[PDB]
Amino acid sequence: EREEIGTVIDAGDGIAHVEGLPSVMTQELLEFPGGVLGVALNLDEHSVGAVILGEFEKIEEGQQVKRTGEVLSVPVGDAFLGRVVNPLGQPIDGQGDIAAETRRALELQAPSVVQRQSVSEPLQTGIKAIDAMTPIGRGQRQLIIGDRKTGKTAVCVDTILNQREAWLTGDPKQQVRCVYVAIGQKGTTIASVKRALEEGGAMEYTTIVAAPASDAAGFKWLAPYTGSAIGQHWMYNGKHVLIVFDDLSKQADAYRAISLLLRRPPGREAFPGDVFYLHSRLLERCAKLSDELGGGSMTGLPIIETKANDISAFIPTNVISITDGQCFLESDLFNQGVRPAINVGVSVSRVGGAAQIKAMKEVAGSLRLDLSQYRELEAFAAFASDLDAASKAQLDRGARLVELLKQPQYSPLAVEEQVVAIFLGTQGHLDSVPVEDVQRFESELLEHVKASHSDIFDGIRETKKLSEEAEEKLVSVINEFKKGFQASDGSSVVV
Amino acid sequence: ATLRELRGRIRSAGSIKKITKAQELIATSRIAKRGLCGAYNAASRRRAMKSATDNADDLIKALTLAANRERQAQITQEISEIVGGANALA
Amino acid sequence: TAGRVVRITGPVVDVEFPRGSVPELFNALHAEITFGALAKTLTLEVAQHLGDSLVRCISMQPTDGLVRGVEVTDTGASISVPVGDGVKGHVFNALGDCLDDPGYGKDFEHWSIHRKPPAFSDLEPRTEMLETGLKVVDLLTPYVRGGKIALFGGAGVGKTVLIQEMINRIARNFGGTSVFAGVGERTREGNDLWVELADANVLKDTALVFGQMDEPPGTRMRVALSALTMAEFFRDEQGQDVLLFIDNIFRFTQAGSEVSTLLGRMPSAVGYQPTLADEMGELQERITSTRGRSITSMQAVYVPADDYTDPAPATTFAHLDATTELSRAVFSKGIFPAVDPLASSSTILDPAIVGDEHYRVAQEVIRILQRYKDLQDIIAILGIDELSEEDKQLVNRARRIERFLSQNMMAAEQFTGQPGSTVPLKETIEAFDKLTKGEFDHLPEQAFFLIGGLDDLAKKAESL
Amino acid sequence: TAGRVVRITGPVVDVEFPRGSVPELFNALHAEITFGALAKTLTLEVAQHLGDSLVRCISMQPTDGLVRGVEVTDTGASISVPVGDGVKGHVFNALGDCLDDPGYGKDFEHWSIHRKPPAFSDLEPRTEMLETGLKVVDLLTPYVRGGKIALFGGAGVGKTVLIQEMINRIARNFGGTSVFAGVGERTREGNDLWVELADANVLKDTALVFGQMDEPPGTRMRVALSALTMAEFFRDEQGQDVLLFIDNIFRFTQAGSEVSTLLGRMPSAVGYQPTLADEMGELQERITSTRGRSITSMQAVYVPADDYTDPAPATTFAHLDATTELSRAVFSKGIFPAVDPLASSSTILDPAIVGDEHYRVAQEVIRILQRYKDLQDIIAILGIDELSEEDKQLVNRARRIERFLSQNMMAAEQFTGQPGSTVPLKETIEAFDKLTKGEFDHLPEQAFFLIGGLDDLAKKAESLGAK
Ligand SMILES: Nc1ncnc2c1ncn2[C@@H]1O[C@H](COP(=O)(O)OP(=O)(O)OP(=O)(O)O)[C@@H](O)[C@H]1O
Ligand SMILES: Nc1ncnc2c1ncn2[C@@H]1O[C@H](COP(=O)(O)OP(=O)(O)O)[C@@H](O)[C@H]1O
Ligand SMILES: Nc1ncnc2c1ncn2[C@@H]1O[C@H](COP(=O)(O)OP(=O)(O)O)[C@@H](O)[C@H]1O
Ligand SMILES: [Mg+2]
Ligand SMILES: [Mg+2]
Repeated sequence: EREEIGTVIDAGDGIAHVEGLPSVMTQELLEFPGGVLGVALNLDEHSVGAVILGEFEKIEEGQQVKRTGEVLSVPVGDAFLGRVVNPLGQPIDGQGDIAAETRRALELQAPSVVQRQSVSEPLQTGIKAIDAMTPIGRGQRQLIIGDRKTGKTAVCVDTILNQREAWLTGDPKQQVRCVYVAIGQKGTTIASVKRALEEGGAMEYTTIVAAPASDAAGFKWLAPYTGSAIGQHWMYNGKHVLIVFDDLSKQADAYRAISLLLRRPPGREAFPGDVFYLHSRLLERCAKLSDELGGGSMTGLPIIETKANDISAFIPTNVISITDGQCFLESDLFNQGVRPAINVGVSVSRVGGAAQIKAMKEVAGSLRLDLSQYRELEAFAAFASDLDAASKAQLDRGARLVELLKQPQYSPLAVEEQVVAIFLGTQGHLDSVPVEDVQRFESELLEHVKASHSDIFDGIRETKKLSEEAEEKLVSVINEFKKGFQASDGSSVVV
Repeated sequence: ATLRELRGRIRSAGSIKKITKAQELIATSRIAKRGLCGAYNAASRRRAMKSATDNADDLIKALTLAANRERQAQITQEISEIVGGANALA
Repeated sequence: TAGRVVRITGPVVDVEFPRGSVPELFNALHAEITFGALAKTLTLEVAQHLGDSLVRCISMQPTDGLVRGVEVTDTGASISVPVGDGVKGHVFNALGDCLDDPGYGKDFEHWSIHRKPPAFSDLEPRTEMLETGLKVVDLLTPYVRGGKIALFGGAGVGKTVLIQEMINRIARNFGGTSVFAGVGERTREGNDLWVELADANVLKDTALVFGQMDEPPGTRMRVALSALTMAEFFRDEQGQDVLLFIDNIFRFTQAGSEVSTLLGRMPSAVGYQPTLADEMGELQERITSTRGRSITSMQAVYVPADDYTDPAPATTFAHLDATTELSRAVFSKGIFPAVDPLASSSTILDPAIVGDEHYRVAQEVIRILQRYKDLQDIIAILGIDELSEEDKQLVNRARRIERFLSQNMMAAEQFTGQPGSTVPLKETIEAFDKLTKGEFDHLPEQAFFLIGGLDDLAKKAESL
Repeated sequence: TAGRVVRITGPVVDVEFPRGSVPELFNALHAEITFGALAKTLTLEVAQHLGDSLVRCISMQPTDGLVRGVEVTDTGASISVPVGDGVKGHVFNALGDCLDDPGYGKDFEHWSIHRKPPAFSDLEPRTEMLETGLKVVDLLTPYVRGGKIALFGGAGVGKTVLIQEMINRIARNFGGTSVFAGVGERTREGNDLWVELADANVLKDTALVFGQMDEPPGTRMRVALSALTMAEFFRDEQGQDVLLFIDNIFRFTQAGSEVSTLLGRMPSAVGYQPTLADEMGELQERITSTRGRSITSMQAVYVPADDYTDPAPATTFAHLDATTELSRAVFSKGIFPAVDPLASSSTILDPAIVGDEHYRVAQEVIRILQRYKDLQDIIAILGIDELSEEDKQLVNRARRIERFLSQNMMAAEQFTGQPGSTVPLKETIEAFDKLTKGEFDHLPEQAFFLIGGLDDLAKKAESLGAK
């Protein structure tokens, strides 16, 4: 069809230099023989430097390269829910075609500073530590940062699973569509994540964009943008989207690899001068749109893996600067049994109380100061008799609250359950409960309330407030259940 | 390994400081009402633990300064190696 | 005479011009991306002359969709921003484009963003104090007119309210105006600030210039200069005092580092650009007092790894005249503004500058508050009973002094209906002298919360 | 249509071919060294197309004696190795030549050593415990049958001894095929393993592929691929359970870093090649079980300078189902295996898979050891007596626990003179449950050092005057 053509003049470790294609665009998709795809990144007078997106071993000097006349773009639509695709939108789950509603360019600009509104709706993760201490709102970017094996993926997966009740409501204003972007992960790790999501019925409303460790560096570089484009399609159609990037460290590594292979100047840690731009361009597309644009939103949960907990490393520093708040996970807390291992002392949500419902805002008001005072007093644990009454009470309350914030994996809690649990903690109803029993106590109480006193949960959920009558009923229920509860040491927990 | 050792020392000094400050406050309380008493054998525990807490604070400060010098120096050396390789390949 | 794109490497664009039409360094060039989805007009800024009629430029927008050989037009000038009273109440990007009203201000006078500081002889040889009317700032950490104030503190400490307060006070007390420079501004937070200033009805008093986080490093590098250019017009041409807010100055330094790396320059210590000090000096030396008018700047400063010896904070603090630290502890006590009186500092709190009486009263306040901080741990763990009687007297006096550092702020009228106060410096000095001497220890503690001078103190004491 | 050597720099050779005869990437080419002392046939692997009909290649053997302008022949294919049941019981090099019986396997089916990993839809997560009989492994880093296991550690902390221990406990009674890949490790160790396997009669079921640390970087880069190709044949063609041992996989990465700048690549952070994660990903993702086809793989991962933040081990961590991390600190205390219980991990250590009791006991052990680590600096400065009573009790318990995690291993008898032991998982769980409750607090801590189960503990205690 009278196509503009060039020729491969050299090729090596996933990069091809192609002479010709004078009218090629920056970032334009290129076709190499055998259905091989590349991306034009370096354009100069002599040739075009192109990142090969796969099957680089097929490339040879002298091969004919065609231009597509199109920058990177991906199909988008409702059909991607429940599917696993690669960064080009192609299914990799072996489940047939995906009917695409339309196509989105990967580099469409973020919503402008006048196309937004303030983040004001909770994005409930179901994790008490996060939903109370560092709440996340719809449109927020909350970084999940920590060393390896600190539970970052677990928190993200729990959030996605927590969206299931919202999905079942059927109301697009409550529904949350989930995108999970796996970058550089082992394929069976992605399979395990998908299995966990399937068990909790989350694949109904979840899409997985996968760029496993065996994928070309171009795919790892592009996967977050693909997930973002899929999510943006929904965001601009009035839907609410939660996108997890697991993890952006791997994407930065892939982009650095590409840049070095393209002989672009390196800076600190050998990253190119636009790695911050890489991540900030990605993460500013997570937004809360104004009502003029449909009021949709996309919430970003980027994951960053630190090494030896050095949050001053280059990429953690960048992503911390970019995001609206940080959940710092720590392996020392994890080994102490504090699971999820969030360091509440350094974790922050700049959206804060605007992202909480009123009931949570109330019951969780004193949590931060109580925990800080507990951390200050922990040195005096063994001298509790020598402590004055106020400090002793603060120590005991802090221990109980720390037990309260503990949560088993794969079990997110509804916001009403979280409110009741934190109410137990912060109203002094755990004071008579032994520390080692708190967890069990809480769970049992929540069971009891759900079995015979559902009206409390119904009131909280429908009104988003804890009424005075509801609070009194809850208190009487707590005291009765306390009569019923058997502490592991045999002591009554009554009064 | 220099920076790792310095960070380990910073953690150790911080823990020592916390324990000594707690002990100084406990000694304050006991005054109103072992061998960590300064030159007593050679109130006194309170003064000795206040001294130890101040010494641990000074140690933490010095170790943190050394750690930041090492952190900056490692960034500079890494960049030097990276840019030297790039230049040699120029 | 138009050039053509020859090389494209991310935001770096090489452009060839005919022999005698090469643009000057820092000239703004215009190119077109015509691909429909990404269609835009690129602004390139000439960074180097490569020889043989080539220039290397930094694109101010992403170059995706740019094609080799497309025409490049020289504007004949550097990046130029609209100036005048019309920029107040409007949001601009680093290039002078209006974001809240595209096309607005295109007909205004336009000033190049690259300007020299005042000539050496035109500088004021003597420091001056910027009386804000806020007790804590005026007494303990006086601000320098034409100086630079570092601002510290995480979210939730009243930082935005403090910024609004300074906008209010510069507008209503000095008859001046404000320019906010969001360097590496989060779009969500830029939108929040725009809406909040409109709600506070201070938007009319302030010009907002946003270089957003998701922009290439060039605009984040130049946005501070753009805001500074608007402030310079206000000071030098309209004869007004200007308050220039920069958030975050470290992001200006880091954008400079990114640009320097993109241009192939070898990094200096700790990876920063070799010209780090020169760039910071060129920015900061333009913020001064000249010919009776001044630009005063409050700058958020990020400290990498909390390492004050790091090259970025080390270079920034060479230019800082005062430091205001906002503490979550103070905020949690309801003391607004939540300025940490012990961590905050000022380089002009000296007898030679603020006078002997001011210095003495301030040092007395600092001493009392420091002793109180020392006694805090004993109070918390063993109880106030353990303290000696003199210690209890000091605790009571210090609690009253720290509550009296609180004030009812102009910007606080929109949350609490009550209006704000402006305490003259002499009144603050005498009030805190009496407080240190112990002439109000009998009055209830709550009498000192959120009031102005001594008349308010008496009124609230009687009302209790 | 043959090429000619144009440039020679160490292990990297530029070869010019006639236009239209440039060999495909990863093709194997042959060149002759005729100098009598060093005479040989170099196998070169095509790394890059430099343009102008020039290819940059990596030599598999030392290039000493190679001359510019000599003929280079394109075999038209990648390096390929023999596959089949015949490779069992024999020792090969990275090129597929049989070392113990030269010329053997020439007529076997041959498979290219470059291969795509399994398709994602064919991948099934593996959650099934592989009991070893080692207390620390079975309690805190339970291994996964058909999963990926790695031993991390600095130089000389016991990775190889533990690899041999796992060959002893797992491979000896294995009902399938074993493949051992010596990747850039000591030739003496390879000879020792060969002899030991022959002695145990495990060799008949084992294919050994060696590329030693004294070989050029190309051989150390490709030996792992050769061994993995043999293993892949056993997984996908013969359809039997496969055991794959690699010692040391880091050498692969290291070899790739040794030729990176000679291949013209700008270095990345910490001197590594920019392609570190990608090459590692190709290789590691080939090392996997697929649905119904099991490969239990065990990899020794060298941690440079004991620095676990180093990019090579940091990038390797993402590829494993279970990681036993060996520590210099533990080693120097005399605790063997020198396992760091706090840093090691396993994806099947959760109540659902291992059961509530095992999970609870493991978590309690970890909590006690973490608290002991936190208290060590205080004990060093202020002494133990300044701890609270509960902390003193915890410290005594933790010292006994950390000692009881050590074990006399079968592979260690050459070093201690003590024969090894095996502890059942149920006994391990019960013993550590008793330890965490303080049931053995009255025995001297020296009673818990380098023993097996509770009967060994009782015997050693009586030897020490306790009971
Ligand atoms: N709340 C929890 N309670 C108990 N165990 C948990 C919890 N969250 C996570 N874990 C366990 O901790 C281990 C690490 O979890 P996870 O894989 O999510 O962490 P990560 O930081 O994402 O790790 P990686 O470095 O592999 O990416 C896993 O065994 C997981 O089961
Ligand atoms: N002086 C004050 N009086 C009343 N409310 C205040 C005052 N200062 C701060 N606040 C409240 O505290 C919150 C945090 O203040 P703000 O400056 O917005 O924090 P940040 O700028 O860090 O987001 C605001 O919502 C505001 O209502
Ligand atoms: N279980 C053990 N018991 C006693 N000594 C051991 C044990 N494991 C290792 N060692 C000693 O430490 C040395 C290092 O072992 P090896 O596995 O070769 O190191 P690497 O971790 O480098 O592979 C051994 O040669 C041996 O002397
Ligand atoms: Mg993870
Ligand atoms: Mg070894």
